[PDB]
Amino acid sequence: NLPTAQEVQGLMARYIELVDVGDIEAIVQMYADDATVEDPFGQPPIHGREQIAAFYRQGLGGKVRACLTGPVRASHNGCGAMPFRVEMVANGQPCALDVIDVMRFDEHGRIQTMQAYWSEVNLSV
Amino acid sequence: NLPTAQEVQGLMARYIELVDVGDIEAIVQMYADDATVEDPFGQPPIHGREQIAAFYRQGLGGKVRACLTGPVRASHNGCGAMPFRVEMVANGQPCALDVIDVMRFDEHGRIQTMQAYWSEVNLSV
Ligand SMILES: C[C@]12CCc3c(ccc4cc(O)ccc34)[C@@H]1CCC2=O
Ligand SMILES: C[C@]12CCc3c(ccc4cc(O)ccc34)[C@@H]1CCC2=O
Repeated sequence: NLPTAQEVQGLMARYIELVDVGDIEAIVQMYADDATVEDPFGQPPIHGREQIAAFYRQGLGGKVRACLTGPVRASHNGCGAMPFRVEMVANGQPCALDVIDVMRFDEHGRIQTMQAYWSEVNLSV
Repeated sequence: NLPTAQEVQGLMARYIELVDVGDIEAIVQMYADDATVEDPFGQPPIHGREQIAAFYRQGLGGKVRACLTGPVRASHNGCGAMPFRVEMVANGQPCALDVIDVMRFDEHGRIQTMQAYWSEVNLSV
């Protein structure tokens, strides 16, 4: 909760930068050591930087680009939400996915929890 | 959870239509009889259609316009999130607010919970 609303926007916007360039290790470092990731929201949670790193590597190493599609909405309790689009190549087929992540940051300015909202109704070829 | 992902997008997009025209009674009817609203997220929850109606009337009757700024992100468990902008007139001063609502729908296709993410860093004159 330590991050102010402006710090949240900055942090979350940097995250999207990292996913865009694919700096997996830099992304894992933004998360708390024991953070949880629910992506897509509804699935079972992923816990810990090791698992998170595996998750991101499995999804980024290949091909994948991402960018904010609107400003970052931030609350005053270290929480935030942002809209963005991901463009990837699915086994030859060019694809895009519109997503919204809700993140809760801890007192050290690290991501404690992340939830990504999307399903195939958000996929587009 | 009854609503499919496509039904979620439709429902949430209709909600924004209702806020745009200001049909308060129609908006209250989209919510479950005992739904809770947290707006801005972080504040104490509002419970029940009576309180919800008061909330919406206090905020809409005046002046206020709203519209989706991106597609609706929907999961498969009756949950959804959408980005939108609200344009209002603050005591003479024209203003806009970028928001993201996360909604959970119940088995009857009604909104059980709504959380709006935003703060003054999202306000713009
Ligand atoms: C893995 C993936 C690329 C990146 C990505 C996806 C879904 C949600 C995400 C949420 C994030 O916060 C960062 C990256 C992704 C896609 C699912 C299908 C795909 O190719
Ligand atoms: C009340 C309000 C107009 C409508 C509105 C606001 C904030 C969050 C919202 C979330 C909604 O899902 C629907 C409408 C609003 C503004 C706060 C300042 C203002 O003028």
